[PDB]
Amino acid sequence: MKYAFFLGCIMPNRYAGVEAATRTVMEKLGVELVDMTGASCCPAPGVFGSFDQKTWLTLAARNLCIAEEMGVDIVTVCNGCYGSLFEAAHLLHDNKEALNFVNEKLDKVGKEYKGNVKVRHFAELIYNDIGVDKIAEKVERPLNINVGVHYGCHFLKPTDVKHLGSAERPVMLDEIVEATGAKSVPYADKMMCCGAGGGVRARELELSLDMTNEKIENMIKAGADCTVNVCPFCHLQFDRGQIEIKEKFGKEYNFPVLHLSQLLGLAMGMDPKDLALSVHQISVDPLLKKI
Amino acid sequence: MIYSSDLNKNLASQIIEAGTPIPGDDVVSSLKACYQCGTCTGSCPSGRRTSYRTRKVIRKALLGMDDVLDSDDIWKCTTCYTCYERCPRDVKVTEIIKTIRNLAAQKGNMAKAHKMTAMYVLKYGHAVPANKNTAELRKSIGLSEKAPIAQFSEKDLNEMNTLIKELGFDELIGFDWEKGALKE
Amino acid sequence: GQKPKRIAFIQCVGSRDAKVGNKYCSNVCCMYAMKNSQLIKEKSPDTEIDIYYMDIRAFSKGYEEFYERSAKQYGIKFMRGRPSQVIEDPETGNLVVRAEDTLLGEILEKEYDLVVLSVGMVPTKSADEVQKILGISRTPDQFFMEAHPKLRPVDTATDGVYLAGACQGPKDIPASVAQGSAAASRA
Amino acid sequence: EEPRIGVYVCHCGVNIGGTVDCPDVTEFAKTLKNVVVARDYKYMCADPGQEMIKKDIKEHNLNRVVVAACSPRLHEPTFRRCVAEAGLNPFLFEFANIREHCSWVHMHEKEKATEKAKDLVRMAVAKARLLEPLEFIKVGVTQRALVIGGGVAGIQTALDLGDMGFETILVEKTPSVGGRMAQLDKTFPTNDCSICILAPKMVDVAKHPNVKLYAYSEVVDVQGYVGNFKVKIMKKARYIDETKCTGCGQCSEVCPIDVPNEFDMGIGMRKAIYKPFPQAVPAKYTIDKEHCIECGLCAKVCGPNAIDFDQEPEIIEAEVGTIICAIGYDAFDPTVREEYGYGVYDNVVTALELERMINASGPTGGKVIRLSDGQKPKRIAFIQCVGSRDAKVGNKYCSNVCCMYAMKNSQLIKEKSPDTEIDIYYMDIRAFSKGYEEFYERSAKQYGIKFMRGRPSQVIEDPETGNLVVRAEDTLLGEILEKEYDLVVLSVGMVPTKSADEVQKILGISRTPDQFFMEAHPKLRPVDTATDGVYLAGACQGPKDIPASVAQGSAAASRAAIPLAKGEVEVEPIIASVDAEICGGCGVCVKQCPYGAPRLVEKDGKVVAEVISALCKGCGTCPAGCPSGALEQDHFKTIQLFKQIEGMFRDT
Amino acid sequence: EFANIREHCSWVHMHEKEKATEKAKDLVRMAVAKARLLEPLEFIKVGVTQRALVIGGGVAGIQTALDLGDMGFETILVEKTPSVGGRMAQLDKTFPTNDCSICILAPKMVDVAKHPNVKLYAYSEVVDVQGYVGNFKVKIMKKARYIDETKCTGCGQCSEVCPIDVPNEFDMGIGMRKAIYKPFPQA
Amino acid sequence: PNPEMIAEVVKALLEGKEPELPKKNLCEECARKKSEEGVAIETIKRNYEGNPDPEKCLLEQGYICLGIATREGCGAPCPSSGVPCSGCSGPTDAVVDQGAKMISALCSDFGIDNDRDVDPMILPKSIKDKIGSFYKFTLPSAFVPIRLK
Amino acid sequence: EWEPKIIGFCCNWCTYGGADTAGVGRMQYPPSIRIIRVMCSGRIEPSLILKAFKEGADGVFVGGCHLGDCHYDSGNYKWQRRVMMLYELLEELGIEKERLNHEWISASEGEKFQNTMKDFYNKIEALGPCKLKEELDK
Ligand SMILES: Cc1cc2nc3c(=O)[nH]c(=O)nc-3n(C[C@H](O)[C@H](O)[C@H](O)COP(=O)(O)OP(=O)(O)OC[C@H]3O[C@@H](n4cnc5c(N)ncnc54)[C@H](O)[C@@H]3O)c2cc1C
Ligand SMILES: Cc1cc2nc3c(=O)[nH]c(=O)nc-3n(C[C@H](O)[C@H](O)[C@H](O)COP(=O)(O)OP(=O)(O)OC[C@H]3O[C@@H](n4cnc5c(N)ncnc54)[C@H](O)[C@@H]3O)c2cc1C
Ligand code: SF4
Ligand code: SF4
Ligand code: SF4
Ligand code: SF4
Ligand code: SF4
Ligand code: SF4
Ligand code: SF4
Ligand code: SF4
Ligand code: SF4
Ligand code: SF4
Ligand code: SF4
Ligand code: SF4
Ligand code: FES
Ligand SMILES: [Fe+3]
Repeated sequence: MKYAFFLGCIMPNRYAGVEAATRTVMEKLGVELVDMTGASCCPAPGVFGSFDQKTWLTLAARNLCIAEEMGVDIVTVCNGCYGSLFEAAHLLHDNKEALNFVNEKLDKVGKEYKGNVKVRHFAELIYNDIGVDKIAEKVERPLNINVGVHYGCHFLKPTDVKHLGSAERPVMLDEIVEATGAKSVPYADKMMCCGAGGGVRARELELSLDMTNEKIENMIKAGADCTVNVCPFCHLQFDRGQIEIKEKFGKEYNFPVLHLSQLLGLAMGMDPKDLALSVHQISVDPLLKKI
Repeated sequence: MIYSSDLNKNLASQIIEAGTPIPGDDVVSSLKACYQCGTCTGSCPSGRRTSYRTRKVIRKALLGMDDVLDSDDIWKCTTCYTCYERCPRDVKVTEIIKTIRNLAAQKGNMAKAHKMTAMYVLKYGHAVPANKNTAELRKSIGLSEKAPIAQFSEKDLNEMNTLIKELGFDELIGFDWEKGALKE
Repeated sequence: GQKPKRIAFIQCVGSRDAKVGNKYCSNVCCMYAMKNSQLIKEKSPDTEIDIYYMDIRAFSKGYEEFYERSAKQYGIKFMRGRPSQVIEDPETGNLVVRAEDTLLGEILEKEYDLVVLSVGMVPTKSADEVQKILGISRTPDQFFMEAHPKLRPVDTATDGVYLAGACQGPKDIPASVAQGSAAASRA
Repeated sequence: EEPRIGVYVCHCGVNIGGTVDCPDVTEFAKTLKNVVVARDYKYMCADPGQEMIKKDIKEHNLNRVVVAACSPRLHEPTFRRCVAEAGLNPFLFEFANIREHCSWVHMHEKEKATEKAKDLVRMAVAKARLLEPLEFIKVGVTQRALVIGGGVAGIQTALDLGDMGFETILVEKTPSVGGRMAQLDKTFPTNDCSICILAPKMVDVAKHPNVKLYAYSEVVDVQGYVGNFKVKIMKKARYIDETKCTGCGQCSEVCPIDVPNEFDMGIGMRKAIYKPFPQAVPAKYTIDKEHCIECGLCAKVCGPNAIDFDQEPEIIEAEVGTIICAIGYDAFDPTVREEYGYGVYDNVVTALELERMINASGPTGGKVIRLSDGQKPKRIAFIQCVGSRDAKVGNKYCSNVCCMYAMKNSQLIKEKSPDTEIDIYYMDIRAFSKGYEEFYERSAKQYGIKFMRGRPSQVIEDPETGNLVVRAEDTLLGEILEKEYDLVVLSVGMVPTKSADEVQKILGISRTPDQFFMEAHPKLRPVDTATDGVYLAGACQGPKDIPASVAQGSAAASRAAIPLAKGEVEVEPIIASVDAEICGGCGVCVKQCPYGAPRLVEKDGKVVAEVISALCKGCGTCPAGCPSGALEQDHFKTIQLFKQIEGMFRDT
Repeated sequence: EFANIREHCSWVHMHEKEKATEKAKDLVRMAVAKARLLEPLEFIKVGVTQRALVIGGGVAGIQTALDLGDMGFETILVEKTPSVGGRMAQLDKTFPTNDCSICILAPKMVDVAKHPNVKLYAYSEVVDVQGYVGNFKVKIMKKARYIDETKCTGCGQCSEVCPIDVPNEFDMGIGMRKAIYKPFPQA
Repeated sequence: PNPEMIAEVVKALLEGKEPELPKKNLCEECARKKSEEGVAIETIKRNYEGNPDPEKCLLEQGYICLGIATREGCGAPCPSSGVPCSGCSGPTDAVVDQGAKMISALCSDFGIDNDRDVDPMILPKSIKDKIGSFYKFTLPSAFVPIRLK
Repeated sequence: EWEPKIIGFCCNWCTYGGADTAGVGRMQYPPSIRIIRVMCSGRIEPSLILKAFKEGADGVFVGGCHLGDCHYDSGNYKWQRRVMMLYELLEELGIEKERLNHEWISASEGEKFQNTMKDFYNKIEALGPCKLKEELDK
């Protein structure tokens, strides 16, 4: 499998350990990740989609064009970037008026989207094209710990275009984390939002933290040792938000946060130093002792 | 007391035009199918800790209450798509909120942090750009010091600046190219 | 003699109202109000139409679909709130509808060029004479009384005397046509 | 004879005239060959317009009339009668749709719509010239009716027809008649027992001298046409001798195998040998061979020696003139609305399950109890519009009865347990008929039933207690509610019955967008179907209550009695026929007809095809497939259609 | 002998069970008391005149007479106003199909007017009904139009001269007709 | 045209009589046996595929035989000789476009015994030369008598 | 300066009703098409479509009942086998496959008809005029 690896913003420029973790994990599964040179912000639909829809799609198509020129499909480890580029691609295929508008703008930079790009979220790529069986075959260090699985919202929703099954009762991530020897603990309002999306983290911080706190409390009550997400935005909200909850409300949890690639990396015997858990706001050391 | 003079009758149509052709005429015209059932509000995680009521946004849009564009409430939606998934009338709620926010942005109702985010993508092609600590972390992790992204590619940064100017996004956020910063 | 640019339909006028003695639903008013709103929009798309209602009763085949259509296709607006009063501007002839938008918990005072009252159904004036000639009874709604609401919907307690249509109770055309056919079978 | 045509252009007030330049179309019409008269008029279907054609037919000795106006689907019969009254054969008349198909869809392109109208008139005139005079076919009507479905609707049709003196056959799928009404405890708005109205009717129908009831039977084949249907009924094996059976049920006490009772919606347990419900008609027992172990214990207690395991199903051949479809409906399955948790949470039930729970003769002995612990619920929530008015499940229609049965069962629960708190989560309360609004007023003022305007978002079960929480917005307060309940009732909508697919294929009827059967015309032919001699009655035609279903049953009996009373009906002659001088018997046409009308035969020593006129419905498939051109559908001949195609571009 | 203990007892004494039970006992005793002296009576078999009477010429009445006439039964249709059609004839279009009301009703009005088994009496009223099921004797008053029915062309040139303006009932009091008139064009 | 037909036509004209051509299609003259139940085509074969039965109609055997859409008079020498009719006599008087009617007939009966489920793409995928299969002798008289370039 | 000439063939039970419903609903669509009414789409055969191109059709449209909903049970199944061969025959004759359009539209589906007419008109307008009649008139 050959895929243009879209990086986004937060993973390559903040939680870089997620990038390193993905590169090796995907190489171990037999996926050739080729550099999508010059790729920009997806752009984040929370700000751009909310500010100007035409700007969101045009810039997203510009990124889609990079992979199209490369003659390959895209893979991403961020729900935000997945949602942004996937919804953009679907719209350019289903809506000709939108495609015509965008290509009239892309002509000014010498580009033209032709609809051959498929956008994939690495978790569903692992689930539908590689297989969960392959994850277990590569497990060097079984992670026998409880995980509070956070699917995020832009992963399976909107279902009408994603077609990744149920958004109410999914198994996809649970089966992928359980393949590392872990246990996906069932918790209250599991499919609820972390609170960071749609520009809420930036404009309405306390409101975002209230939702994140509810999710952490529910996971801790379910007996989770940590939380696993598939979204650098969810990652930042759960990680950096725990400091904010402490600084504002006064509630402390020290609940380890991991991105699925980091969890799969540990499982595949990677050095925790290479996963960059040190740059996390909440120490992952308590979880590292449990594994 | 809401009088006809306090209402903007064309607000629904105005939201639809802002959504044509992206996300689409059929998508945003779906607000006209709303029968005020409340399923969207009941499904809203944000609505459980605030005064935000998803159904009222759509009601205000149909009634013509312009203040919805000046409201902080429309900005409390996280785009979780739950309402979008459960609406029995096929209203594309999440997309309508985003399109209403477009009209809000045009009126000047944009948070400074959001404009900053937009300015970072305009200036460095990225919402969360690389700093000195990024280079040092990436180096110690075994990754290329600078990711193969638009931030370090002038060709790509210039391409984006051309599209941004053509889309008028720079004027929308109030960015001055000469000064290299935002206004107000 | 001028064409109205703004129109308000007031639902349940003379129905579901104890003050006028009609505590029943007239069955067809929600539908004909939405229908005529569509016809006005086809003839004049720029016309703004608001329907003041309590419940939209689009209960039969294609009715809910017709209701969905009025709003999505024709842009007919609906306000859930039974109006309190209508006030005329003696200078223009324009009317103001006072009502609470119950779905917002706020009072509206919108101006209109024409107000349409969705009047209910009542027995025809001659019903009194026809009752005395046939020897049939009336139900609380003043319409003619059927032998049994379910065991015999078109028969009357008077043998050889049957009913068909709106004289038996408020109903639409197909329901009336069905009763006409039913009465023919029973008779 | 040379065509003499009269072209009439309608303005339809301004519906046509406002977009199409009708006077200009009329002028253009006169430039076409054979057009002797051409006139434009405000309303052609009005008395003046019809008299104008009738007068011109006589005064200008016309033999073809073309009406350029609305759709033949609306006024073809009107103009057919109009010309026939003047002596012109109705099949020498041709309709040109310049309203629905032109003026109403090209309002902002008047010039092009006028040009299009001219071409449509020319296309019509082109076909008109080659039209031929045709005569309707007269067929006899077998004095017998067939009612499929033994619910309140079908029973009503069978009773009225039998009371009129017509031999009627009533086929019922399950072992007893009564339908879903039999499953209800009480019925709104009178709060009568379902049995009050239904049982006497079941009794009457079973012993009616003009009605032959075939319970536990299914129609497996229907062939023929109006007045001449040949039907096959499969009398399924009960494995008990009905004439010998007493219906005492000593056998039910002895049977050791337990089967979930379908009548109780899986909330009851029946035996292999059973009677659907205590008031079942025929009051006879049935053996489910799918679960019977053949121990023969039931046979030891049966006095009349009725049990016979060697019973074989009997195929009955019957001839009927008319058929009434009254197969009813099925309750929507709410498992799909995953947020409400039906099939996951024990205390979430459908209203039909509740009916069986609240019915005295039900599995719980008329006691409303939680299926998780058997305890009576102190707090109940009804969720309206479940499986209706919802695009996500594909049911964008109102199921009509859910608002009323929810309020009725709430009244019933309050009478049995006044301390029970009941909340109804709704969008619109549809209490639209006689005494309904009054029933709604009563539920709140007399019984204290509460109403919440808010379609719930989700139901959440407490795994430890089994209690449910309903998440919904009280839209009348602009606040989110999260009330706890002991039992949640889902007011499930109506969907077509499972067998509807099999019945549709057997009768050759269509379905409306809601998947229920399609009536000929909503407003004027509410119980007829486009298929002559086939009618509908009850819920299979669309969601409705008992008052309406009984009325439809009576209506269907009237409509179905018209051909029977006349004893003769006519059929359209737009049928296929073979030109024997051209047919060389290639055999391509035979298998194309789904009614088997085209058949190969020996004529004057050679093989040629011959259509059995009565079996042809007039589709035009086999003439279209005929490679010799010997087969033609009158009124849609290849040459007639060829000229129509030429007409769009030039005059023929 | 019937003893009514539901509508007359259990349904009206729900909160007084002991007294309802006592009342039911007395009603049973009252019935038993009359039952003892009841006598066997022979139901009177009476013939049925093969003719039906439909009062009201709207879509419901028209449907009943058409079905009955189509079944071969002599039917009489009495209509109060000068024309059949009812309120449906006053409508413009009909929901949920938005069909033209008169455009689909006129063919049925025509069918009824020329039906070989239906005798239409327009501008007439039933003034007396005597008898019982199967043997009704009915009196129909064929109101005077004051215009020769047979010599009436229906052109409408005598109305111009009339100096008396009467509000048109068909137009709900908006329009103005003359003493000499016609209800509607498709009448 | 057969020599006898030429003589018949010329003779009639010399006598002053109007010449009349045969009207039926070829199966009348063909000596091959047809199924009483009607024609049903399961598969389509090119003339070299398989070994054809000498008694059964070649069209029911899967070969594109134009006899069904071809005027009689020749005596059907081709099917009698073991090869399908190529439609050399042209269409009957009631058929303008022979090829179009032949395609209609062929598509109609293809998989008629499995009418509702048969794949409608088997036939176009199987016939690799449609014009040459249905317009050998009549392309110029067809509704579309040329190929657009 | 040029407007497509499109001919249509619609069955009386569904598409003809679908087309009427678009009109009842005032669903505007381009005025290129001219519809011919047949009782069933099963009546439609190759010669009717080829005759239309001969006459100068830029586009040919055919509308019948949804597969399984034919008023005559299986008339449309025959037409479906006929149209698939016809698409390929047209390519062999140099006529773009796109110039032929067949759809399944029920009587209630007025919006689908409106959109099918809109989409087909745009398709043919983009292809330009079919130059068959001009080639034959030489
Ligand atoms: C929970 C609930 C509560 C309700 N409460 C009320 C109420 O209080 N009052 C009210 O008026 N209405 C009520 N209704 C509506 C009411 O159920 C219907 O109006 C009524 O059952 C209509 O009867 P039917 O004859 O039309 O169809 P059905 O009752 O469904 O009867 C259909 C009959 O046909 C038979 N059948 C099916 N397929 C075949 C076949 N292939 N061959 C032969 N026979 C076949 C069936 O076995 C059945 O006997 C309620 C509905 C529900 C779901
Ligand atoms: C504003 C409005 C809009 C509506 N729109 C629609 C719609 O869009 N679609 C729809 O389906 N339904 C509609 N309805 C309902 C519809 O009007 C009725 O269903 C219909 O009129 C009922 O027909 P009917 O024959 O039962 O009664 P009517 O139509 O009123 O006919 C009764 C007839 O009997 C005659 N008559 C009266 N008294 C006597 C007497 N003593 N002797 C002899 N004859 C007598 C009358 O003159 C009249 O001709 C509407 C109703 C209203 C008020
Ligand atoms: S869920 Fe849909 S119909 Fe209901 S209030 Fe929200 S947008 Fe309107
Ligand atoms: S998408 Fe927005 S409005 Fe809708 S439920 Fe989520 S946060 Fe609420
Ligand atoms: S049908 Fe509608 S407007 Fe009429 S009485 Fe009922 S709720 Fe009121
Ligand atoms: S003939 Fe048709 S188009 Fe003309 S007035 Fe009558 S309904 Fe209208
Ligand atoms: S024991 Fe025999 S007679 Fe009695 S109910 Fe059972 S089968 Fe019938
Ligand atoms: S033989 Fe069959 S019916 Fe009789 S008791 Fe046994 S299982 Fe039951
Ligand atoms: S009758 Fe009531 S509960 Fe049922 S679908 Fe209609 S609005 Fe909903
Ligand atoms: S398809 Fe035509 S030529 Fe062949 S047998 Fe039938 S009628 Fe005769
Ligand atoms: S035209 Fe249709 S219904 Fe008539 S015989 Fe041929 S295939 Fe059968
Ligand atoms: S002038 Fe008046 S009264 Fe005389 S025939 Fe004409 S309409 Fe009748
Ligand atoms: S082989 Fe050809 S000519 Fe002979 S019967 Fe068959 S199709 Fe007809
Ligand atoms: S190819 Fe010619 S000679 Fe041979 S059978 Fe056919 S028409 Fe006759
Ligand atoms: S009737 Fe529409 S396709 Fe056969
Ligand atoms: Fe008309």
